Amino acid sequence: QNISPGAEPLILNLSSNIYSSDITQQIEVMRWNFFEESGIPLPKIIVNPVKNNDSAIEFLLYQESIYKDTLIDDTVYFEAGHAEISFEFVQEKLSTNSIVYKTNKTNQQLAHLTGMDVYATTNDKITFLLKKLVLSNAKEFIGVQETRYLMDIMERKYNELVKELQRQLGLSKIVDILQRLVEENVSIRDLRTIFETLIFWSTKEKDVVILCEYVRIALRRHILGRYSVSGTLLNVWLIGSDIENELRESIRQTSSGSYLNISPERTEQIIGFLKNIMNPTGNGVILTALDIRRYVKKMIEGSFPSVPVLSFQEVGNNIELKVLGTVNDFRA
Amino acid sequence: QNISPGAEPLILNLSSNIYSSDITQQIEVMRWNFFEESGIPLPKIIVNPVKNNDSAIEFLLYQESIYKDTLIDDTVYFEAGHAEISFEFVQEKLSTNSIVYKTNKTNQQLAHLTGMDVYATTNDKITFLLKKLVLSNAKEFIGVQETRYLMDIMERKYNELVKELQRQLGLSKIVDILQRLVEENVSIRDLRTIFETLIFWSTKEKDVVILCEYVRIALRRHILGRYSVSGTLLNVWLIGSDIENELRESIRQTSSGSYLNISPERTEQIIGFLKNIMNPTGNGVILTALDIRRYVKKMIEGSFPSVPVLSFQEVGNNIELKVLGTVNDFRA
Repeated sequence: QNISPGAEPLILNLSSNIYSSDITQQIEVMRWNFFEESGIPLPKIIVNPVKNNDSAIEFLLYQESIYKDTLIDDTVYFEAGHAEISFEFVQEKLSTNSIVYKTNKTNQQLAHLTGMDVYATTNDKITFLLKKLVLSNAKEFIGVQETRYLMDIMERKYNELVKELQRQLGLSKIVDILQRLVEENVSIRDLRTIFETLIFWSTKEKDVVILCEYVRIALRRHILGRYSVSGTLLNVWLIGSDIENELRESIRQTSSGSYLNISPERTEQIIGFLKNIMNPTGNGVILTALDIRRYVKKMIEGSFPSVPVLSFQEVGNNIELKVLGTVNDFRA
Repeated sequence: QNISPGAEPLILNLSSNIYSSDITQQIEVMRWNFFEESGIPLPKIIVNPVKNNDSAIEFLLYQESIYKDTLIDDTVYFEAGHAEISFEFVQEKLSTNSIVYKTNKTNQQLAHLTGMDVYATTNDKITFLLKKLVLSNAKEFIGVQETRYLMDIMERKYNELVKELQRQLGLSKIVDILQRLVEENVSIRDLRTIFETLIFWSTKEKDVVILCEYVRIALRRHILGRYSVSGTLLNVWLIGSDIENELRESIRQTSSGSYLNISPERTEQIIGFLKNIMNPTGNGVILTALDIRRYVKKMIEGSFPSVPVLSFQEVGNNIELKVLGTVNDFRA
């Protein structure tokens, strides 16, 4: 009777039809990869090799189900992004907006013409899909224990900076900022730059937006790295005064959508224009001079979250940039 | 899974095609040289002798790539600065503005007519290029741990001064100043002069610019040494009232470019005039009476960062100085 997990853990209802310790190991791989990848450790997901699943695999977020389906390895998930990608590789949306390239497992001869290495098989699909779900479902993980833990971690790196931040900014300040930074899925693997930044900057600035924008600027090299395909910023498109015109001007201190939003019509019209997407493939980059980039993120949350963003103030300074165009219009 | 480096280290993706412990040793040499050279210790760069690099060498700044290329020792990097230097010795710019004299490795007979000792071979190129990249990429390293460390270091030298500074100015004050001083790559090997200076001066003055200018004056002998080639200040050129006229006058308390900048046109015009560079070789020295020398540094960041600067208030007092000229004009 005395069942005492307190908050419940992360559980994966893997079909027993598959199950191997290999998966358990793959999770360990994924977990540290997350540490590597984004600089963020992952709690262990418990494998639950449900005895009779018909290859159904279900993930439970302590324990809300997030995802179900029958993993039949007759399809693969091939996110090469290659020009050959077509219906043959259906680009399915996950709730996280990870895009899942469902391909015919037997169309590998096409995959062969490109990065066939991501032609996910049973085990890769589990791993990849999980990444596309759980790592993809970022920010959720950045809670208080996690942050404090991360602030205990790296004692050896200072520890005075670590402590100054504790002594001057405090966890609420820090947690807020980190939570905001992970929105762009910034890989925090150099937490210290953020800290080095913040201990000076945040003691002066109280604006949580600039306090992450400034930081993004400090981390600009990373950010550029995230999108500098082939050594230059890739697919860069400009959005400007169209928004400034009403929305900058109608900045209200109210943090709501109303912070900027004039009316849903302004928003709807902007989205209409967004349908005339600057990037027809969605492969970035919304370059714009906004601290209120957050709101353009909202602009693309409806319905094109797949497009990465960058503020103009974050622009690679004299960095070769592939400007491809501007919106034909976002004025109305 | 529990991968716990915290902030990631400095890694050099050296081709295995080269690799020898000699390089590891050379790094140790470079590291203390940096200590000697600039008075600043260097963290160790980890050698990563990538198995199959085609002599590609890539440096990762925890771990942002900074630099890649194929190190083929068929070229050398000869920064003699000699009059013979020509296309035969292509003076390539690194992002740091270190200039890299790519020469034909087989044109050593020209190098022979001058300081052939810097005709960098595989190992020297690695070392030299790294210096031209990493030491060249100064200031980044001057963080909190580093500063505090340096302020623990030399306990034996006072320790009261060290402590007074801790007790009166504090790390933010000190760190700021040090970070500014390293902008001119001042060799801090006599940190105590700075400290001896600051404990009095900074307790009165709150201007971070003068608080480094004053210090530069205190360190004037060094500074003169940096550029007193052949016993006199070399290639000295004067820039004056041209700037004072609008920019001193349009000092705003705003710390932005606008602190001085009238308009980008003023800036652009000044740069235009800068194209009519006072020193046709770029070999210094911008002599001018400015605390706002920082802004002339910005003036030459676009696009001639290679030229060293000196404020008039920092001028060698009755020190033989090779005045060669003035700008023909920076008035507009």
